[PDB]
Amino acid sequence: ELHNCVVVQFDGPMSFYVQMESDVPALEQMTDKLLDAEQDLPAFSDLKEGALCVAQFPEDEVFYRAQIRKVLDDGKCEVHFIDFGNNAVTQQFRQLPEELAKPARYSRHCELDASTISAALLQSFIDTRFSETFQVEILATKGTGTHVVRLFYQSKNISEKLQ
Amino acid sequence: RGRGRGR
Repeated sequence: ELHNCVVVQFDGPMSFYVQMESDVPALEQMTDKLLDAEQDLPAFSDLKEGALCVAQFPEDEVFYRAQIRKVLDDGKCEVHFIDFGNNAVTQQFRQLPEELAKPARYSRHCELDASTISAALLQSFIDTRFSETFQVEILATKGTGTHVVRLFYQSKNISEKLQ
Repeated sequence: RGRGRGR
Protein backbone atom coordinates (compact mmCIF):
# COMPACT_ATOMS: atom_id res chain seq x y z
CA GLU A 1 0.00 0.00 0.00
CA LEU A 2 1.16 3.50 -0.99
CA HIS A 3 0.37 6.66 0.97
CA ASN A 4 0.40 10.11 -0.64
CA CYS A 5 2.84 12.47 0.97
CA VAL A 6 4.94 15.60 0.67
CA VAL A 7 8.65 15.24 1.43
CA VAL A 8 9.12 18.47 3.37
CA GLN A 9 12.58 17.90 4.81
CA PHE A 10 15.36 15.68 3.54
CA ASP A 11 18.83 15.28 5.09
CA GLY A 12 19.48 11.91 3.46
CA PRO A 13 17.79 8.53 2.75
CA MET A 14 18.33 7.76 6.44
CA SER A 15 16.76 10.93 7.81
CA PHE A 16 13.83 12.71 6.22
CA TYR A 17 10.40 13.92 7.25
CA VAL A 18 7.16 13.77 5.29
CA GLN A 19 3.50 14.71 5.68
CA MET A 20 0.80 12.18 4.93
CA GLU A 21 -2.02 13.43 2.74
CA SER A 22 -4.36 12.13 5.48
CA ASP A 23 -2.97 14.25 8.36
CA VAL A 24 -3.42 17.34 6.21
CA PRO A 25 -6.94 18.12 7.42
CA ALA A 26 -5.91 18.05 11.12
CA LEU A 27 -2.74 20.01 10.42
CA GLU A 28 -4.82 22.60 8.60
CA GLN A 29 -6.92 22.96 11.73
CA MET A 30 -3.87 23.12 14.00
CA THR A 31 -2.76 26.02 11.85
CA ASP A 32 -6.11 27.85 12.12
CA LYS A 33 -6.14 27.34 15.89
CA LEU A 34 -2.53 28.50 16.27
CA LEU A 35 -3.16 31.54 14.10
CA ASP A 36 -6.47 32.41 15.76
CA ALA A 37 -4.70 32.42 19.16
CA GLU A 38 -1.11 33.36 18.23
CA GLN A 39 -1.32 36.91 19.62
CA ASP A 40 -2.83 36.03 23.00
CA LEU A 41 -0.27 33.33 23.84
CA PRO A 42 1.95 34.15 26.87
CA ALA A 43 5.71 34.16 26.44
CA PHE A 44 7.40 30.78 26.96
CA SER A 45 10.77 31.30 28.62
CA ASP A 46 11.71 27.85 29.98
CA LEU A 47 14.17 27.10 27.17
CA LYS A 48 15.50 23.60 27.82
CA GLU A 49 16.37 20.78 25.43
CA GLY A 50 13.22 18.77 24.71
CA ALA A 51 10.60 21.30 25.81
CA LEU A 52 7.49 21.72 23.67
CA CYS A 53 6.32 25.22 22.79
CA VAL A 54 5.25 27.33 19.83
CA ALA A 55 8.21 28.87 17.96
CA GLN A 56 8.29 31.41 15.12
CA PHE A 57 9.44 30.26 11.68
CA PRO A 58 11.80 32.97 10.31
CA GLU A 59 10.49 32.58 6.74
CA ASP A 60 6.84 32.99 7.72
CA GLU A 61 7.10 35.03 10.91
CA VAL A 62 4.42 32.47 11.85
CA PHE A 63 4.30 30.34 15.02
CA TYR A 64 4.20 26.54 14.85
CA ARG A 65 4.21 23.71 17.41
CA ALA A 66 7.91 23.20 18.01
CA GLN A 67 10.34 21.35 20.17
CA ILE A 68 13.57 22.96 21.38
CA ARG A 69 16.74 21.19 20.22
CA LYS A 70 19.61 23.32 21.51
CA VAL A 71 20.04 26.45 23.54
CA LEU A 72 22.27 28.92 21.75
CA ASP A 73 23.40 32.38 22.78
CA ASP A 74 21.24 35.43 23.50
CA GLY A 75 17.84 33.76 23.71
CA LYS A 76 18.36 31.94 20.40
CA CYS A 77 17.30 28.29 20.27
CA GLU A 78 17.51 25.69 17.56
CA VAL A 79 13.95 24.40 17.28
CA HIS A 80 12.31 21.57 15.41
CA PHE A 81 8.92 22.04 13.82
CA ILE A 82 7.23 18.77 14.68
CA ASP A 83 4.33 19.12 12.23
CA PHE A 84 6.70 19.91 9.40
CA GLY A 85 10.12 18.37 9.88
CA ASN A 86 12.47 21.26 9.30
CA ASN A 87 14.60 23.06 11.90
CA ALA A 88 15.39 26.71 12.53
CA VAL A 89 16.98 29.20 14.90
CA THR A 90 14.69 31.76 16.44
CA GLN A 91 14.22 33.84 19.58
CA GLN A 92 10.44 34.01 19.56
CA PHE A 93 8.77 31.37 21.74
CA ARG A 94 5.26 31.21 23.18
CA GLN A 95 3.27 28.82 25.32
CA LEU A 96 1.56 25.78 23.86
CA PRO A 97 -1.99 25.16 25.11
CA GLU A 98 -2.20 21.58 26.46
CA GLU A 99 -5.23 20.97 24.27
CA LEU A 100 -3.08 21.76 21.24
CA ALA A 101 -0.19 19.63 22.51
CA LYS A 102 -2.27 16.50 22.79
CA PRO A 103 -2.36 15.86 19.03
CA ALA A 104 0.49 13.78 17.56
CA ARG A 105 3.21 15.29 15.37
CA TYR A 106 1.85 15.74 11.86
CA SER A 107 5.12 15.14 10.01
CA ARG A 108 6.73 11.71 10.13
CA HIS A 109 10.45 11.02 10.47
CA CYS A 110 11.50 8.45 7.83
CA GLU A 111 14.29 6.42 6.22
CA LEU A 112 14.86 3.77 3.56
CA ASP A 113 16.43 0.43 4.49
CA ALA A 114 20.19 0.98 4.45
CA SER A 115 20.30 -2.75 3.75
CA THR A 116 19.01 -1.89 0.25
CA ILE A 117 20.94 1.31 -0.49
CA SER A 118 24.61 1.99 -1.32
CA ALA A 119 24.06 11.06 -2.38
CA ALA A 120 23.90 14.71 -3.52
CA LEU A 121 22.22 13.36 -6.66
CA LEU A 122 18.97 12.27 -4.96
CA GLN A 123 19.03 15.26 -2.60
CA SER A 124 18.56 17.74 -5.47
CA PHE A 125 16.10 15.34 -7.09
CA ILE A 126 13.84 15.48 -4.01
CA ASP A 127 14.29 19.21 -3.32
CA THR A 128 13.48 19.96 -6.94
CA ARG A 129 10.07 18.43 -6.21
CA PHE A 130 9.34 19.95 -2.79
CA SER A 131 5.94 20.91 -4.16
CA GLU A 132 5.03 17.49 -5.50
CA THR A 133 3.32 14.34 -4.30
CA PHE A 134 5.30 11.22 -3.44
CA GLN A 135 4.33 7.90 -1.95
CA VAL A 136 5.54 5.85 0.96
CA GLU A 137 5.17 2.24 1.84
CA ILE A 138 5.59 2.05 5.61
CA LEU A 139 7.55 -1.16 6.02
CA ALA A 140 7.76 -0.76 9.79
CA THR A 141 7.83 1.75 12.64
CA LYS A 142 11.15 1.69 14.45
CA GLY A 143 11.22 1.77 18.23
CA THR A 144 11.88 5.51 18.28
CA GLY A 145 8.98 6.41 15.99
CA THR A 146 11.07 6.60 12.84
CA HIS A 147 9.40 4.96 9.87
CA VAL A 148 11.31 2.61 7.59
CA VAL A 149 9.93 2.96 4.09
CA ARG A 150 10.41 2.92 0.35
CA LEU A 151 10.00 6.24 -1.43
CA PHE A 152 8.05 6.46 -4.71
CA TYR A 153 7.69 9.28 -7.25
CA GLN A 154 4.85 8.57 -9.67
CA SER A 155 5.58 4.85 -9.35
CA LYS A 156 9.40 4.83 -9.54
CA ASN A 157 10.80 3.53 -6.21
CA ILE A 158 13.29 6.34 -6.15
CA SER A 159 15.71 3.62 -5.11
CA GLU A 160 16.43 3.02 -8.78
CA LYS A 161 18.43 6.25 -8.39
CA LEU A 162 20.97 4.82 -5.93
CA GLN A 163 24.45 3.38 -6.64
CA ARG B 1 7.01 24.29 1.94
CA GLY B 2 4.75 21.50 3.10
CA ARG B 3 1.19 22.00 4.05
CA GLY B 4 -0.77 24.02 6.56
CA ARG B 5 1.95 26.62 6.49
CA GLY B 6 -0.55 29.42 6.54
CA ARG B 7 0.29 32.74 4.91
